[PDB]
Amino acid sequence: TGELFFRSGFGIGMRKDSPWKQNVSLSILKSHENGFMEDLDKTWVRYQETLTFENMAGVFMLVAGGIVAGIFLIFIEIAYK
Amino acid sequence: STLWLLVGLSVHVVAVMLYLLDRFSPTLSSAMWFSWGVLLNFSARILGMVWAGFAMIIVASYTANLAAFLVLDRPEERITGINDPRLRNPSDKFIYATVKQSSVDIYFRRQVELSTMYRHMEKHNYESAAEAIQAVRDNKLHAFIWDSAVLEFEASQKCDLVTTGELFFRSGFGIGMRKDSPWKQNVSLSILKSHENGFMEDLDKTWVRYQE
Amino acid sequence: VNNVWNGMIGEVVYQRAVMAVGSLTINEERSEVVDFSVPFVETGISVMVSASVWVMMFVMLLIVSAIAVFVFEYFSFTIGKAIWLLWGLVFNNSVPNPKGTTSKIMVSVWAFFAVIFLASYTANLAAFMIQEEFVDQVTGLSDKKFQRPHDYSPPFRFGTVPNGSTERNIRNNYPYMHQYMTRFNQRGVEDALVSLKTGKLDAFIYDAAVLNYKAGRDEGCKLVTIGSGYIFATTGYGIALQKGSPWKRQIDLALLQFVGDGEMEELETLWLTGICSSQLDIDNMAGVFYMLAAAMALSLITFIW
Amino acid sequence: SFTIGKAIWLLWGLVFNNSVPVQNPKGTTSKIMVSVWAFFAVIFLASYTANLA
Amino acid sequence: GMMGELLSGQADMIVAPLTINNERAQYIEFSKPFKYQGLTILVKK
Ligand SMILES: *[C@@H]1O[C@H](CO)[C@@H](O)[C@H](O)[C@H]1NC(C)=O
Ligand SMILES: *[C@@H]1O[C@H](CO)[C@@H](O)[C@H](O)[C@H]1NC(C)=O
Ligand SMILES: *[C@@H]1O[C@H](CO)[C@@H](O)[C@H](O)[C@H]1NC(C)=O
Ligand SMILES: N[C@@H](CCC(=O)O)C(=O)O
Repeated sequence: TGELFFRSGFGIGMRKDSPWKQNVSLSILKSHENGFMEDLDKTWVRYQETLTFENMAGVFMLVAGGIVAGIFLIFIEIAYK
Repeated sequence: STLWLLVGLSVHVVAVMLYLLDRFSPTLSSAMWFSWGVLLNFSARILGMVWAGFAMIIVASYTANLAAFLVLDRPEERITGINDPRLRNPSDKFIYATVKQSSVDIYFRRQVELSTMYRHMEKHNYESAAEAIQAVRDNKLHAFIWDSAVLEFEASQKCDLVTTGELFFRSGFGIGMRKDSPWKQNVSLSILKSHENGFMEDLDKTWVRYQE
Repeated sequence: VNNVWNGMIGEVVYQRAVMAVGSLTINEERSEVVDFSVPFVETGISVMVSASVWVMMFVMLLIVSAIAVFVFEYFSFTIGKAIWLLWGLVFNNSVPNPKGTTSKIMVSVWAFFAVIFLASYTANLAAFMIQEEFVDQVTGLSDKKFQRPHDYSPPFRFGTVPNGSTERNIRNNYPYMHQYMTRFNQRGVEDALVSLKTGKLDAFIYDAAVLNYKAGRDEGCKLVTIGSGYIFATTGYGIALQKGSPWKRQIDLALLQFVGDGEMEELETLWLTGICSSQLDIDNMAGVFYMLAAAMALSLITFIW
Repeated sequence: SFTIGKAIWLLWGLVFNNSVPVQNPKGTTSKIMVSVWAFFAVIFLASYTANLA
Repeated sequence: GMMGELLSGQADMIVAPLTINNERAQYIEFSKPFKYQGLTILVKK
């Protein structure tokens, strides 16, 4: 649909105060500011994978049936004559 | 339009080339009158029928675009109330005014969040509503804010004017008095009884509901 | 500048202030010298610039021609001109007359089919008129034209205001782009916008929230960004703090609380207004010109015979 | 040959523009006037369709 | 779920599409976002 509400993000969860926090955050920022996230989006997500036959298909079929019926009627008239 | 003149030139060129093809094929006025009858409505006949199909497609497209021009792109001379950003941020083009020193002035001054509108209106505040209606009738004003009853009656009287859609700050009309006075309870009860029976309906029918 | 900061970061690092409220992106050097809270508005950097239907119809027309030939065999000059008459009556041009009953019935049925087809074509024209599209010249910062304007036939111009995160990121990413960009270092957003109108400049590279707002409140709606935007360095706005300041946890939790119940959406609606003709048939006229060129080529081919 | 009193039918049919065989035109002024009137009828029916919409 | 596993000590890091909000942020420390999005509705056409 159209609307887009409650905009948030995705995070890499950790413990409470832990020695692997600031380095992970800085690495995420450094990957954002160059083209690595763009390459990932290209490979995984960004990669992508009138007619006049809706209300006239049945109409065309019925027209063909009527044409066949008219041909049969022509044959009947020829036989009558 | 200009495209219409270009199409006229194109059909004239097509007629000229059809005449040349007729001359080359192993008469003049007849072909000219045939072109006159076709452009408006055997080698050259195929070209004529294809050009007739082109003309039908062109008149269909012209009908579609004229219908769009008369339906969709319609100027919005209305304001649709206070929620117009063009009046949220005013300029020297849209001139909306009111009566100086009335209820509307108090209402706009009290709300600080309408400070821009309050500063804008103070240059065009008029002495009377009759003058304001006359000025807007003389194409000097672009909008006017006032009570619904008066504006609707004026619109009914003078058909050139039209009101907007939004309706805000709903209130009533009262009868002022002094402070605590003996004439209060009875007056209020009389008003209530006149409402409940048919007297106010009769008054509205005779003075406001009628159409000139 | 030589291990010397200035501006809001300069005032925060050197303890002349405790936080910097204003608009301020997030990147590596600033995150190294100060501490940022969670982002509350997202702003990257972006760019601102000013088949078988005919076949089945032909098959049915051949069927009609065969029916007309059969009618002529049964019971005058409409043998090879049956197609001509049928396609002339398609457009009801009154081109200067059916006589057989079967021929008249077939002509009437095909006329009804042409009527419904022209009604569908009018509906298609209405749908096309409803459909409206803009034109985007640049696809991204790495567009073919942006690769080397001098190489391209027109040497178009594009610049950004220097001394910014955007300039720094472009310098770190693509040196040649910066080399060419240096010539048009127009200063200030307001002054920059004017050159875009006059045509002295062609493209503009800046934040995304700023450009969105300035396109929204533009009078006349002439300038339009490219696609969604945030086409690179998708970042947010933060509230800088001194390193180790005890306010960080409380400020983070408060900002998350505000975001989680619509107050930020209310503020965005209040302070940012995002809004959103004439006849033109250039494509149709080009198609008509191509079709008439094909028709005259066919006539020239048949000229020898 | 008989367009003195039978021109009303031709004009009325060409008002609706249903390609009804009425009479073969011969006069140049009559043909031009009929073409202009047919264009007017076409734009009138376009306006009527717009009014219906 | 994953948050219970992380808090109980059975894991040291959660690498998954985890959303940032107040109730979780009170108990664990997220990193900065690597993907910005919102919510929307899916219908069949
Ligand atoms: C994380 O970054 C800090 C920057 O202050 C640095 O001192 C530390 O060495 C980094 N982590 C590791 C494991 O090296
Ligand atoms: C009208 O006012 C008088 C006093 O002035 C009072 O006595 C009387 O009851 C009032 N009528 C009512 C309340 O209907
Ligand atoms: C700001 O930009 C001007 C113009 O290029 C430059 O002269 C100046 O050194 C810059 N200052 C800083 C602090 O980057
Ligand atoms: N708000 C951005 C603007 C970037 C720019 O002006 O180039 C910053 O301060 O980094």
